Amino acid sequence: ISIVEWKPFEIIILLTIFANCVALAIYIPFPEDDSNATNSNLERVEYLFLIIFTVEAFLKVIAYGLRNGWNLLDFIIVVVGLFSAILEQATKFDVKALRAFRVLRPLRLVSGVPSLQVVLNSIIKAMVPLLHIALLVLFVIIIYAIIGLELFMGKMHKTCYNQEGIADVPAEDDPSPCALETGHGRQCQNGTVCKPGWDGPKHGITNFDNFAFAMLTVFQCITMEGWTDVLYWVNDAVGRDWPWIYFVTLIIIGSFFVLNLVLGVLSGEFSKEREKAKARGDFQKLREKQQLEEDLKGYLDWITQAEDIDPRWNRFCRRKCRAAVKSNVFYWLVIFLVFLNTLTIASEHYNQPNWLTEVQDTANKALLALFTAEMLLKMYSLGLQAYFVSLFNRFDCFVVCGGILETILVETKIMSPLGISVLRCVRLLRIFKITRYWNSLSNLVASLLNSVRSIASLLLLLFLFIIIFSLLGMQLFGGKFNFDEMQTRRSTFDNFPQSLLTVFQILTGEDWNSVMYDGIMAYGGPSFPGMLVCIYFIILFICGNYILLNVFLAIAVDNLADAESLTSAQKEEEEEKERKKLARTASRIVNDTIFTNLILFFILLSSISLAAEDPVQHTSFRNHILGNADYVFTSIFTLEIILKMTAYGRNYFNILDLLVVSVSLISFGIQSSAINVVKILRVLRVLRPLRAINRAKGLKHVVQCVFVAIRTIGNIVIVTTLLQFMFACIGVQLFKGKLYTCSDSSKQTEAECKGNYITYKDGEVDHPIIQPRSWENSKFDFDNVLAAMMALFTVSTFEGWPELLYRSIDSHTEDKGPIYNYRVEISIFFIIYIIIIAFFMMNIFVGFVIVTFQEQGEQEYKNCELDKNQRQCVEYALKARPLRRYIPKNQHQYKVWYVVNSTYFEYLMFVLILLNTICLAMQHYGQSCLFKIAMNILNMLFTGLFTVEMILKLIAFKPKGYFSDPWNVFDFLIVIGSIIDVILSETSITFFRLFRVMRLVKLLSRGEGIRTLLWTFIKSFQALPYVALLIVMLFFIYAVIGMQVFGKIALNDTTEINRNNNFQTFPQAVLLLFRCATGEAWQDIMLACMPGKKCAPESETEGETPCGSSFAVFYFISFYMLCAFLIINLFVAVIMDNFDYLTRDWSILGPHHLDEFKRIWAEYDPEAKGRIKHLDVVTLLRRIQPPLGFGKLCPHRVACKRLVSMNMPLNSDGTVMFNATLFALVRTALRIKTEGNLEQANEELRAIIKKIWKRTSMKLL
Ligand SMILES: CC(C)CCC[C@@H](C)[C@H]1CC[C@H]2[C@@H]3CC=C4C[C@@H](O)CC[C@]4(C)[C@H]3CC[C@]12C
Ligand SMILES: CC(C)CCC[C@@H](C)[C@H]1CC[C@H]2[C@@H]3CC=C4C[C@@H](O)CC[C@]4(C)[C@H]3CC[C@]12C
Ligand SMILES: CC(C)CCC[C@@H](C)[C@H]1CC[C@H]2[C@@H]3CC=C4C[C@@H](O)CC[C@]4(C)[C@H]3CC[C@]12C
Ligand SMILES: CC(C)CCC[C@@H](C)[C@H]1CC[C@H]2[C@@H]3CC=C4C[C@@H](O)CC[C@]4(C)[C@H]3CC[C@]12C
Ligand SMILES: CC(C)CCC[C@@H](C)[C@H]1CC[C@H]2[C@@H]3CC=C4C[C@@H](O)CC[C@]4(C)[C@H]3CC[C@]12C
Ligand SMILES: CCOC(=O)C1=C(COCCN)NC(C)=C(C(=O)OC)[C@@H]1c1ccccc1Cl
Ligand SMILES: *[C@@H]1O[C@H](CO)[C@@H](O)[C@H](O)[C@H]1NC(C)=O
Ligand SMILES: [Ca+2]
Repeated sequence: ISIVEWKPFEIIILLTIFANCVALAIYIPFPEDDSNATNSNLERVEYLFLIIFTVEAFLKVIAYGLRNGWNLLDFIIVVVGLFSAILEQATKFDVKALRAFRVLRPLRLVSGVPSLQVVLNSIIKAMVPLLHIALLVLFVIIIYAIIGLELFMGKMHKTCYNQEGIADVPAEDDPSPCALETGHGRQCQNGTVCKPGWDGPKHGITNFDNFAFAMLTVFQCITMEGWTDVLYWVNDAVGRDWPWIYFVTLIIIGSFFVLNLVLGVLSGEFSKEREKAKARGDFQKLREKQQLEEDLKGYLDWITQAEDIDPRWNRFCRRKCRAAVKSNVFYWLVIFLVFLNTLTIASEHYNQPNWLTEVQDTANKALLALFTAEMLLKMYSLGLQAYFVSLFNRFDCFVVCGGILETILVETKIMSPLGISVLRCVRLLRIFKITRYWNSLSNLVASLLNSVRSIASLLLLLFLFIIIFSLLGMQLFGGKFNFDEMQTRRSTFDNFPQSLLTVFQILTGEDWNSVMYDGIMAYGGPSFPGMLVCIYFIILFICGNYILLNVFLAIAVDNLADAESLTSAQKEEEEEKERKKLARTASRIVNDTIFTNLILFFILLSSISLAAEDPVQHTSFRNHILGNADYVFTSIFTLEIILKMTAYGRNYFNILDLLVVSVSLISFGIQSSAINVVKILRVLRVLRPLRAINRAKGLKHVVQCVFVAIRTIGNIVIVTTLLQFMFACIGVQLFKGKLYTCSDSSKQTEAECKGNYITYKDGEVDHPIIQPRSWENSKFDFDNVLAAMMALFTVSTFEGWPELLYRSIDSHTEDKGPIYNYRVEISIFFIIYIIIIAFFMMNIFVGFVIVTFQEQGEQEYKNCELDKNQRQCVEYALKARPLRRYIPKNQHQYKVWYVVNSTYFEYLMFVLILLNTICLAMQHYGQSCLFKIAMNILNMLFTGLFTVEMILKLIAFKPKGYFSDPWNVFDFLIVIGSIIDVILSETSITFFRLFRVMRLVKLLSRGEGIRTLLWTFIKSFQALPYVALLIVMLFFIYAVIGMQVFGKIALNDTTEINRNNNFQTFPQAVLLLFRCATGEAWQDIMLACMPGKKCAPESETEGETPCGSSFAVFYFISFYMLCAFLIINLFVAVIMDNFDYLTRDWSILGPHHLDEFKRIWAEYDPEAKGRIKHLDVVTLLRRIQPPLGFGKLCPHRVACKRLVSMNMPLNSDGTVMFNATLFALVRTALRIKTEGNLEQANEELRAIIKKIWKRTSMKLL
């Protein structure tokens, strides 16, 4: 039977695997044991599949006697399938729920394709460096869960219950936590009473009652999805003073810092893989392919036209054709024609005038005829096949073929695909050829087409992952999202396309918590067995985001690096060609230092001044001080300019200072129409913070760097804008005037949807309510191109995109209402737009920033030998010294010191800290009195033990050596906050019990990997304090502008501008901007800031709803773009600062080995000094790590022979000093040289390396 196992038997089994995957898609999970005929057949087909994968595992089992992971998966799948079938037939715990193993069968499609197995291994092998970040995330989640347990435990269980009973939550359809008259949170007021006893904001799922519930809430907040909801619930529960310190800090630490770490590690790994695969020379094949194609058409056209110069009438037939295409006039004429085609395509809109629809149909045919004629003219003058040779010419040929195909229909339906004339806009991308960077865009496309095979493999593995998780979700939650609620969920797992859409939505991370809550309630509620189903959503989110990162960052980084290398090589070749061609043919106190400062302080004070204004109250005593305080502030800057204007006559920042001061001074007057002009020059007062530039060195540097980066990435921005415009045109064709709906679902026209109709509260037939029928459009529609660009932008931001998707799926016909699930196949448009724009273009932009930062800097060309290990080795050897030990004396201190400095004591206290953390982690809601007393006494016992440790280590280490390790002063401050915590506990303040949790960081700061990673990234963050000052300034400026513009809108609890979210205070405006930067409901806030809102009663006819502004669109879009750009800039700057650690190659010698050697050497020296023992070398050569020193070889051997053979410094037997022997060890480890090269190293170290300050007098020999 070992004969038929290598023939296409293995392809027969592969086809069997594909038909057990197209039978798990056809399956429809019906609610409550329902079925149909297709399922009745699929059972028998699965029986046949089970028979086949059994006698095929038997042959391999009785052929080779289960070791490989894939064959083990085969075996387990087969056995559980047989077990499930047998148990199902016998019973004809849940029986049918054991069929979830059948979704592992598609995982075998990569075991039969090694080409997919290699990319799977490449994706998997990048997980190992991220395990440290995973551990850090776990620790942060645990710490914040315990803090939330200690802060908000069981404080969100009271809602308004009305003053007639406790029937059910008579506070809107979305009840919120409240507080009593003795509380600080939200007050119900009017005919309501804040009565204790209530499930929770999300049916009791979102709260800090338990440690598991707190951990789930913390994870959901860290994923940045629905964290403002939790923050606002906490604000309503306990108050609006100190939950922002919790939630904002959690968001900053666990979402931005962690993302920075992940991006840095992934970029370092990708760079290492690139530098390892470049040695093979894969770039050469791409390099040699471009020049072979450049000379191809350059020689074929030479052959072509030489035939026409002749020796039938081609002399008067061919010269003009090739002299018109290359005339530079045909180029511009074709560009103008394409511009006209774009003009007529983009002029289409809903309810257009009847003349426009005729103009744009006549012009379409005319331009189609013209472009076909031009294509035919070019088709023969440059060879029929040589015309096909070119890249963009293939695009033109395909566009013409498709246009001719779709313009002759004129009888069939759905003419939306006829608008492939929009891809003709890609042909005008030759406008880059006239300008620069055309060799940077076309090189990118060439690299993409060269690597399309790996691109397809990477995109297919992601599709397989999505298919597997969609099948698993269809099995788990299929036909279960059917509860008694009146509204029907749209994101369900009922079908295969619906499951695919739901899994894609969860992968994008938008409203994934809603699907998680739906899945949790489908299995009961917040209970131990029911709520374990959230593991599916957690794993799906984490793994999908990780896979998307590893795919779309690898593609972008590799392709962009290849394109940049191609461009650099091409530039070098052009330089060499044009050089060799030329090498032959030719042959007043304002200039002070303290003043300046004092006035950059005033500038800071002036910036602080206008942030403290009152946005809403026009007249208030606080503004009396501030309004008259700016008067004296403006005088100082007015005096500053006059004192300077005499010195000279002008730069570009004195212009800005003048534009500030003159505007302020004229604004002091104005009078007359003090409504419009004042409201412009009052918001023009946001330029004062910008005066810190040119007055604070470093701010100017970072601003100039950001401007250079903008100028570099403008090409990618332009290409993304072009693609967005094309997709907007396609969407306008698809959904023009189709996204209208009526409040009454029974009317499908505007004329019908008129008058009143009866609604029922919660669908209770006994409670009818009259409401008016209204013909409404979608929030973001596709009526015209401008209305579609913004809808696509909001889709790309992953904000409210499922709502638009499910609104577009129902649309069927212009001017008519929706139909449930009319065109589910239209979701491919949104999927493709998200993949191309929100996933590929964004990662291309980030990789472009990374590459343009990497090719800057390191290209300083430090070509004074000394490659990228030895400079660091030499500087470390120069900057080194023996360390201290402090070995107790008093012969009594030694005993306690030995006790406290052992490893067993350290491990014992680590276990004690773990036990204390576990004790803190089980403070549930509704605990009994015995539990509380036991917890109190256990906390007392732990704090006593830790005081005992502290006393032991003041003695052992003395009161000077204790407060020397910074881990000790932090420990000292922690426990003293626990001793006096018990003092105030028996007779409150919640701040003092948070010190116990903070002690868990000692466990985190014990592994050499996480410690080094965190330390290096923190140092890189500290070393760049202005890249974050840029974000701070942007936030401040936009907060002030929002306060001035939208600061008067009313706080309506049913609108997105309310008590928790508003512009009425600088902290509140900053919090709103932070929430928008996270991207929570920024589109909803923008729509709530549009003009026509009744607003603040405390500001003072014809003004019914006169406030608001149409500036909101630009405000909220520009803020999003600028915030994303600046955050990416900061991330890449930190990554490039820390890039040395991210690409380390730990196998080779590194500074960590030097640190270990120093820590081994430290104990043998009583002081720093530099005096050693001659016999100490015996243990020195044995204690060194073999990669750093020598292995398990005998001491008195060639190791000692070479140690003594080297010319040591002319010292005594043991008076040689530490840096000398360190340099000797580093030079013997690597970069070895023959005798007589000492002077070469001596002269080299004083040229490129830092100054020695004549401190190497004894190190010369
Ligand atoms: C899809 C991959 C990860 C393999 C499948 C693993 C999961 C989906 C499988 C393996 C173990 C299975 C569970 C084993 C036991 C029980 C308890 C029973 O009362 C209901 C079914 C239930 C709850 C099964 C549901 C499906 C299950 C959780
Ligand atoms: C040539 C390309 C790049 C740009 C094309 C711009 C022109 C054709 C487009 C862009 C925005 C369009 C407008 C968008 C919306 C409106 C409002 C309404 O009254 C219908 C027509 C009108 C006024 C459109 C007319 C055509 C329009 C002005
Ligand atoms: C996502 C995959 C790859 C890994 C996670 C496995 C998931 C799907 C498995 C592991 C544990 C499982 C749960 C274990 C126990 C129960 C309780 C039972 O009364 C209903 C099913 C339920 C709630 C299971 C649902 C499926 C489950 C959550
Ligand atoms: C580094 C720089 C940008 C920090 C700037 C901080 C300034 C703008 C912040 C910090 C503290 C803030 C104040 C904190 C509290 C209040 C009380 C509130 O009822 C009105 C606003 C007011 C009076 C704030 C005004 C703005 C303020 C002074
Ligand atoms: C790593 C571990 C030890 C951390 C802490 C987890 C344990 C101790 C936590 C998590 C889940 C918790 C339980 C979950 C639900 C309830 C129901 C409630 O009415 C009484 C407490 C009780 C029974 C909790 C007791 C403590 C508990 C068992
Ligand atoms: C500089 C960041 O701008 C964005 O956040 C973009 C989003 C939203 O960010 C994508 C988050 N996934 N949506 C659209 C479509 C974009 C646009 O209109 O380009 C002009 C920009 C963008 C701009 C330049 C380069 C890339 C991108 Cl993605
Ligand atoms: C704003 O709040 C008031 C207070 O009850 C309410 O009457 C009004 O309807 C709200 N505005 C809107 C648009 O609903
Ligand atoms: Ca969201």
